[PDB]
Amino acid sequence: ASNFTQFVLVDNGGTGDVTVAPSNFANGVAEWISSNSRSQAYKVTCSVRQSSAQNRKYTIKVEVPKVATQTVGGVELPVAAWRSYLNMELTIPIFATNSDCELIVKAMQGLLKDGNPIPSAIAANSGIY
Amino acid sequence: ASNFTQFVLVDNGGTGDVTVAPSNFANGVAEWISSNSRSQAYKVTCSVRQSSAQNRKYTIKVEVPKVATQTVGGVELPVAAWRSYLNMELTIPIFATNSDCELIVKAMQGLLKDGNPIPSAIAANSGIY
Amino acid sequence: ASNFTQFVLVDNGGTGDVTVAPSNFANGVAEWISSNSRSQAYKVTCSVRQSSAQNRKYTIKVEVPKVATQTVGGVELPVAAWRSYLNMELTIPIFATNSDCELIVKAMQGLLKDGNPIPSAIAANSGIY
Amino acid sequence: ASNFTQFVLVDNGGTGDVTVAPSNFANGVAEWISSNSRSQAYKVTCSVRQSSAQNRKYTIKVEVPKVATQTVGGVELPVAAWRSYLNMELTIPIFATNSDCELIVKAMQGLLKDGNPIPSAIAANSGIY
Amino acid sequence: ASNFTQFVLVDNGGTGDVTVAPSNFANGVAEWISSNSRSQAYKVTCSVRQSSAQNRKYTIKVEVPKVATQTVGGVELPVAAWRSYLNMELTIPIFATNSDCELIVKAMQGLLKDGNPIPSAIAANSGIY
Amino acid sequence: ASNFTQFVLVDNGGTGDVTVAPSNFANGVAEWISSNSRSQAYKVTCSVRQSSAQNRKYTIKVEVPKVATQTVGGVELPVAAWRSYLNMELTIPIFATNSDCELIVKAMQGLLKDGNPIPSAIAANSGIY
RNA sequence: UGAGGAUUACCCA
RNA sequence: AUGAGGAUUACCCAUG
RNA sequence: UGAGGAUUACCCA
RNA sequence: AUGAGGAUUACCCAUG
Repeated sequence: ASNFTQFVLVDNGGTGDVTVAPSNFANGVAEWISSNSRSQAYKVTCSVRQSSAQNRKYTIKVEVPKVATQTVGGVELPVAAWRSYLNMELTIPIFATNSDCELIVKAMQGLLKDGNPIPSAIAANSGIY
Repeated sequence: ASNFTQFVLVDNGGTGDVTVAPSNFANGVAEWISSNSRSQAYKVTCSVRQSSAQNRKYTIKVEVPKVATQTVGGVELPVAAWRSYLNMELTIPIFATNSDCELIVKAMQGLLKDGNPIPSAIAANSGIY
Repeated sequence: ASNFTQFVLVDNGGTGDVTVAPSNFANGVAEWISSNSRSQAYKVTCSVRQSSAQNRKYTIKVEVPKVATQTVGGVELPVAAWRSYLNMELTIPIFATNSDCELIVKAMQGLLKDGNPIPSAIAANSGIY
Repeated sequence: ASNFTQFVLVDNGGTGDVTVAPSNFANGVAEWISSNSRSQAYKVTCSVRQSSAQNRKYTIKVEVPKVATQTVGGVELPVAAWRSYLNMELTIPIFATNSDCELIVKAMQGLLKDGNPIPSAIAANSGIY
Repeated sequence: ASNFTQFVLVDNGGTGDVTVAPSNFANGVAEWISSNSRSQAYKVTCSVRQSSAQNRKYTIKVEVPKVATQTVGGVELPVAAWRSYLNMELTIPIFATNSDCELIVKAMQGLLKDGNPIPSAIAANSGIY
Repeated sequence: ASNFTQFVLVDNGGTGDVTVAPSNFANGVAEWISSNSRSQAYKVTCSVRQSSAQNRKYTIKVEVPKVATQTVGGVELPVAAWRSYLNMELTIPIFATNSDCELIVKAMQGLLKDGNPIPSAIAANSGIY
């Protein structure tokens, strides 16, 4: 393998897709950023570590820019009004096989699948009702 | 509408799919569990809160069990050998438009798409490299 | 989806039926109240909690009022002359599957079925003899 | 005459019905037990008492076992893997006529009727949502 | 019933009406928001509780955006310069019947009716004179 | 002009309408009461204040009485069995245009329009669900 | 009294 | 609030 | 826990 | 100032 490659983070059907490419690997923490200023960039980082004697833990972080009314290349303050932050922690017990691990990935894909409750509440600036 | 509906968490292609259904909304924490004894059920929980004057924060948790039958005191009980835990927090500024929010949802879907770096590392009990 | 909806508490043919509607769901306690004066209303509350490591516990309460008019100093108010109070607690181990739970529900319905010892003693101001 | 008789606690069509038979009526507590091993039996108890000057109070208890075989040292015994415990207390003022009592009984039957919020939450390992 | 539905908050005679739709139901507090960023959204929340032994209390809150010179989807600070807040508390004694309650609703509709003093002072950036 | 005029608080369609008239302006609190003994009168009060350097705040109160005749000391007095209280505060930024203010007034009128969720819940002694 | 626990007519505050 | 802090996972830790 | 009470999500042992 | 704090409703509470 060698999975440290460029990938499409936001699929817009070929036109205006957001691709994210390897940009840093300091300390085993892989980073991928889009082609923008770091203030307006799409950013992804990932790392695995053994949290305790029984678990391994993946920490994945995603930063997404506020695009509506954005001035490309501009200085937009406050930083917090223009960015969203995703932080995921996946704890997997050392007994989990590749097959167990494949199922965990499907559970994550199913959760965020289009039309499902969670992605629909988020996309609509809503909660559950 | 009511976005509090059941969905399939693990799509095993129509056969052996894991579907999760609404099971509790006490304390503003939406919960969904699979049709199992509570000791073996998959579980999804979600809540949103205005974490600050200018952010809203979603807290999402998924528990994937490894089911087993355990003999306790000579008697057999439906149990989970172990559980894998996904904990995610998403902070979105209040200035984010619905289309800004849809962008976050798509980035999360792309991040986990089959074949992309992260879901590949996880499924192979590997790190990024 | 929701099970926090209105339902018929007292079925009197299709007329004189007492319906109880959702009213409040604060702190994990769901409350249903019948219409008109809160003073002469029926009330149902329900809550679930993990009572211990292996148990989940339901607490249900029902109040049946004796509707009456109070006259004091010539001022009459709608009141409940008195009220019966039902309180029930149901403990279910986390090992109970959906089938086990359905059986528990049938046992509760059979206990109170018309003609059986218990609903008969109560409906007649009686005990067991 | 007697209301201390056997009755169907769990109606499973006309086969697999759990019947509970009188067993003991000591100290004002009537007890009903299903047949076969006392260890795997269903149990119902009921008692009435004048709780105060104006009230009479019923205390009803039901136990639904999870039938299982225990094997220890090669010696197997019929046991209940676990048990659900229902406990209910019903307070009725001495002013309640037979009509008032019949209404109280219908309110209890309606609460647990199939399809209503409460029996539905329990039968599905759920709470209110 | 089931009154948790979408409704027209600002009636502009069909063209450019502001509709507000269910968006959250965490803790029994119903929320409805318009289709906008949460910073520019029309928001309505409502909840009932028994404040004391004699009263029930409805708490209704409304947030209305400053629309003149607004930049749709933009980041507009300070938040307080761009939003109006309405907070209503309605205390109703437990003796009030549906009919008493209908009259209270008319009293509220009459107060805010067009051409009446209060709505005319507000709409004119005025007080009473 | 002088917006301090009488209006009909409860429009019972020309017959039995409750009209309220200016009755006091002491201390900057505009008051309106119905033609009744002060013990049975409906009452509306309103005041505006620059609550901060950048806001103005309107405080509005409505009292709806439930009238009755009470025999105190063998003598009959016109009285109110109870009163329902509406307390509302509206904070508007100083930057709000007159058309911004008209938008607030319309949102308040739509909120309470017949058939909409909130006025429906109140009139039926119900919550939102 | 307790949306207090339970090995369920026990036990706790 | 922050942590590539921990968990038995709607809990705990530390810092601030 | 309680065949403990209650103005019933309170209170008592 | 904030409170889905209370009221007997132009008063009271709590926090800050």
